[PDB]
Order: sequence, then C-alpha cells, then structure tokens
Amino acid sequence: VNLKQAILQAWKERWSDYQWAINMKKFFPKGATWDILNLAEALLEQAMIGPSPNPLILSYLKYAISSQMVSCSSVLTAISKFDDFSRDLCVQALLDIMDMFCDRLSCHGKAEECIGLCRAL
Amino acid sequence: LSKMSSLLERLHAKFWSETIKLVRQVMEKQHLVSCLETLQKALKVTSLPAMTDRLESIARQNGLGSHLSASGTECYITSDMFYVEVHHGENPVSCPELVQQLREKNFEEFSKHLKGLVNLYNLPGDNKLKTKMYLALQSLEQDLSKMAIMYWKATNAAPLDKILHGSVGYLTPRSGGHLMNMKYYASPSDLLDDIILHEKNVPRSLGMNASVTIEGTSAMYKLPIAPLIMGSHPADNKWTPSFNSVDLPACFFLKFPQPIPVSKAFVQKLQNCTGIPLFETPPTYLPLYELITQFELSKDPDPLPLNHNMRFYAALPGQQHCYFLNKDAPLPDGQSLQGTLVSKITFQHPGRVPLILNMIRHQVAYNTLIGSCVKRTILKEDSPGLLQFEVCPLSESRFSVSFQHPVNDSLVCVVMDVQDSTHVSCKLYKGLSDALICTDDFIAKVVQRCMSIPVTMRAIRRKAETI
Amino acid sequence: TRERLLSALEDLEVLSRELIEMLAISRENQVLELLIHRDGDFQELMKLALNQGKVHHEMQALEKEVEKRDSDIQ
Amino acid sequence: FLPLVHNVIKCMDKDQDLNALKTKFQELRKLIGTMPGIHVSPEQQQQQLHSLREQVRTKNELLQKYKSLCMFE
Repeated sequence: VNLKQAILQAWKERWSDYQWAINMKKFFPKGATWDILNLAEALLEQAMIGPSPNPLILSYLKYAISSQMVSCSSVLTAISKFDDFSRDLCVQALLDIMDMFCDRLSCHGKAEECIGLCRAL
Repeated sequence: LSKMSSLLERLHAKFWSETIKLVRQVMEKQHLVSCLETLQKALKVTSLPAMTDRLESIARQNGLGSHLSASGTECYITSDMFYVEVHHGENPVSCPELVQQLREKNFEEFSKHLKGLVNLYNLPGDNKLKTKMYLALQSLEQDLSKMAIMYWKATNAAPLDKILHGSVGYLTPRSGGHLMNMKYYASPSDLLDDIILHEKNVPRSLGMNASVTIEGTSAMYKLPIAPLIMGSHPADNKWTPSFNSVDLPACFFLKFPQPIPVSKAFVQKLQNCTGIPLFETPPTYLPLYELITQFELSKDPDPLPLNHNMRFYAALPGQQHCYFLNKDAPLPDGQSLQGTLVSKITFQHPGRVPLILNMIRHQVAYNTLIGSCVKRTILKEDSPGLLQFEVCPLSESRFSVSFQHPVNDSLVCVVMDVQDSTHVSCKLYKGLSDALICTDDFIAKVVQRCMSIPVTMRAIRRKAETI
Repeated sequence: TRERLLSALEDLEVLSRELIEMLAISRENQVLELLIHRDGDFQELMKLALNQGKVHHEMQALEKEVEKRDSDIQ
Repeated sequence: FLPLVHNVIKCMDKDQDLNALKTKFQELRKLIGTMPGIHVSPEQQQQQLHSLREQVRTKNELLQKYKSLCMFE
C-alpha cells in the first residue's frame, strides 16, 4: 500500500518524468514481484481527479508503459466501471492514451499469461 | 553628490560688497527662472493673495489660464470648465475636497485631479465636435445616474448589495466622470482592514471598480446625443429609441482599475453583448493560465519580486499549506486554456452595459477566489505539513484543486465554478474507499462568505481534523 | 551657535544671489540646492531662537535662585 | 520671503535689497541670541544650563536640610 503514498508524494514533489521510474523502482527490488503494478495507479489518480483529467500524471504512465506490462493496464481499463461515473471527460483521455495499444502492438506474456491477455482484449 | 564642490566654487567666485553691487548694476541696467521661483514658493509660506499668485503661476505652468478673481478664492476657468470663485458649463457643485486640496500646501493633487477632469473634455473635436462629445457624455452620465437611482428604488439596501449587484461606478457625487453609483466588483480584501458600512463617505477608494469615461476610438460609433434611457422596467433596465445620434470617433468606455484575467469565452460574451470590437487592435491572446499568473503577480504592486513559478506556500490558521498553479495545460475542450487580460470595454449603448459589467464582475470575482492562494509568502523549508493543493483551471471559469486528504489515504478534489455573480457552485470529489472529508454545505458557506483559496484549504483541513 | 546659523544663512543668500544673476544673464540643481540651504537655515534659525529663549529663561531663573540660595547660605 | 522678492524681480526683468536685509536680520538674530545665551554650541549650552539647574537644586536641598531640622533649640 506504500506504493500509493509514494505516487502521491511523486505528485506532491513533481518529477522530471524520467526520474519517475528511477524513484519508482527505488522503493522496490525492481524484479522480485510486479503483481503490485500500476493496476491501481490510473484508477486512483483519475477517480480522485474526478471531473478533471489530472495532467502531468498520464504522461508518466505513458513513459512507463512504453516498456512495461500491458495486461494489467488492459484489465484495469476494462474493469474501470466509468459508466456510473460517465464524466465524458476522463474517458476521453483514457481512450486517447489507450489507443497506443492498438497502434503499436499488444505485447507478449512469455507464458500462459499471454492467453490471459486475450481475455483482457 | 558634487553639490559641496559647487557650493565651494560659488563661495570662492562671489567673494557682501561685490555681490550686492553686481546685483544692483545688473538690475539697474525665460520660463526656467519662473518655474524655479514657483517651486520655491510651493515650499515657502504664502498669504491669501500670495497663495492666489502661487496657484495662478502653477496653473500657467500647467497651461491653464485663470486670472485672479478674488483674494479668498478665485474662479478657475479654463477652456473646458469654469469652477466658480466660491467654459461649456459653469461649476456644477461646491466640491469641498478639491477646494481644500488646492487651498492646502498639497495643491499638486488638486491640480492633477483638475487636469484629469479637463483632459476628458479635451476630445479631438475642434470646439464643435468636442461640444457634441461633451453633451453626449453628460447625457450618458445622466442616464447612468437615472439607472442607478432606479436600482436603488428597487432595493435601497446597504453598499454590500451595491457591490454585489447594481451600478459599476463609485459612490461619490456627480463630478465629471465619477458619478454617484454602486460598486462593480466585490473585493474580499476590501471587506475588512486591520470594517464596512453604508456611510455617506464610504470606502470609495476601496473596491475593484472604476467610473465610466469617454474613450476616443477609431470607429465613429453612433453615440446618442440625447438621453435615450429615460423609462426603465420595474425589475429591469429598459430604455427608448433615439431621435438622435452622432458617428463620433469615441465611445462610453468602462476601463476598470486593473486588467483581470478573462478567458476567450468572456471576450466572446463581451463582444456579443456590446457589438463594438472588444480588442481595438490585434490582441495577443496568450494562455489564460499565463494571464492568471500575470494577474496574480501584478496583484501585489511592490518592489518585492517573487516569481512563484506556479508553486506558492504560506501558513494556515493552525498549519502551513501550499499550492501549485500547474499552468500551461490543456483545457477540457482538448486545447490549452488561452485567454487575455481585460482592462477596458467601450460600451456603445448605455442600456445594456449593466449585464456586461455584471458578467465581467462575476468572472473577476471568480479569478480573485482562485488567486486568493497566490501570495509572495516565502514559506520554504517547511518540511512537516505543506499540503500543496494542486489548483488548476478545469472548465470555463471553474477552478479544480486536488489536495491530499489527511483523514483519508488518497487525494480529494474540490471544483469551484462561478455559478452566479455571488453564489459559486462547489463540488467535493471524494473517494469511494475514503472517509467523509466535509459536507457540501460547509464548503458552500466557506466559499460564498470567505471565497479565499488558501483559507478554503485551511477550513477544509480544519473540518477534516474535526470530523 | 550663532556662528553656524549665520554661516548657513550667508551661504544660502550667496547661492540665491548667484542663481538670480545667472537667471538674469540667461534670459535646476543650483536652485534646488539654494532652496534646500535656505530651508535648512530657516529651520535652524527657528530652532536656535527657541533654544535661545529657553536658555535665557533658564539662565535668569537659575541666576536668581542661586543668588538667593548663596546669599542665604553666606 | 526670498520667493516673493524673486518673483517680483522676475516680473520686473521679464524682458532689491534682499542681501542687505538678510544680513541685517541675521545680525539682529545673532545679537538677540547672544543676549539670550545663543553664542556657543547648542549642546554645550544645554549641558551648562542643566548643570547650573542641578547645582541650584542641590544648593536648595542642602539649605532646606540644614535649616529645617535644626540640631540646636
């Protein structure tokens, strides 16, 4: 749960958007276990953004997912029940940033998890 | 610096037997000496006739020709106005303020005020179009005074409601420009001073308002020569038709005290409600966030340079808070918030300027409620606390501030939009997995009464620590 | 100090005479310095006159009191 | 004083005895000050006056202490 406070601090102390990943991997072994990945990042930041896109944060998420995991992002943006929210603004930027998945590629899972990626799509 | 050397040289050159004899020989045998003598007499004492002579010399230096009419107080008449002893019109009323200012040693203030009042009548008319412009401005002032009187008849409340809604001028008697009117902008900083009353000599110097004027424009606008707005509505401001009007290169402008940051939507609404072009020349419509930053910077006119760089901080009532402007970002439409700074608006017709003034006042009050957290308080090195609420423009005239909810574990947003000129809508976006930060009624009472972003955050923190 | 006040007044008068001669022969900083000197001389003269009146009153009172006390004591 | 005379001279020569008057006024003021006591530095004169007042007060106190409480009877 400390990852949430770390990201909130990274917002409170805004970053160069490239030391972002440095400070993020600094708080973890960076390879031991990534089951605590950004599956909570975008949801938290946008649900607290509410009627706002919360800029300067999605750019960091993009600079991360340039080389990161993609199954978690997909399952989040699929489980993000924004229909009850339906602000018609957050979902705009969400689609704008998720279009890159279909633009470049849907990466591999290197295991049966890749099949789960199918489920996500 | 070198005055000592000059004095030594003068004492060496002059030597009294030689100085007095040389002066007598040069006497018995431009305007710089006159100006020097006037400056010397301004610092020296003067009797009644001596004060009259000094005032006449100062008026001659200022270009105003007024002969000494009385030893007590002369009638200053110059080419546009003839103040009685006590052109195009005599002294309207015995203004005691200007009389006491010119009679006191500080006659420079009275001279500057008279010059400003006379330059307004100094239009580009060659004694014929100038007279028509003066008549049109007088009729416009009369119509504005009638509208203000009608508003007072509809509700003869205190100056609080006057600054809330009504006229857009000062509460000073009719003397040239500043006629008797209700305040335009509701300045929260003017609400007290280390406090408010509907007195005769109320705080006219306070408030972010300004009297109307006649600005010489390039387009020959059809200014009405006679009083058009004669019959108004019971709860509205009605008028009548012309005839008539004159296509004069001027207009009834309402230049406010300072250029408040206005978005492109404000400019569009103003150009729609006024007809005349808002920007007389091609205006550099910069980012509305940049305009807000410039307005927050200029809001403290002093030699102390801060350059907050969208990161301010100060001490809360029982804590220390901070704020991030987060300028230069895209608006909700999809593009960056580009705006400008509104300073003046040439009102064509005096029958609809009230709604435009009210909208401008609401927008400027929203800008003030936003920038109330902007200050030159150098509260750095504050390790503990420093809840820097990131406050940025979300929607049209809507400021959204996200702050770390200490009671909860996640953040929380607060969006304040300019619903009305006095009532501003407030929405507290909390989290589903979060505790109750505050109620909407508390935020409403904190906004509609205080309307101070740093104080708003402080009250939010207090309510969170309490609940 | 009558000497300092007289010197200041004489300097101000000389500066005023020089400025008047220059203005008469012609058709600034010198006039400003002369006016400042004249104002300082007037203020110093007023202060010195008040101090001289006070000193005269105090001297007369102290002389009478000390004379009475010394005569009684002797 | 000087301003009115300067204005009059400027109005006359637009196309008096101010020096002698100022000298006589300064002489009269110096004479009145030396008659009152303004002939030396002001601080020194004030210190001397304070010292004289203190001496007179001490003498009066000594006389009152030596005269009121008489030892003999």
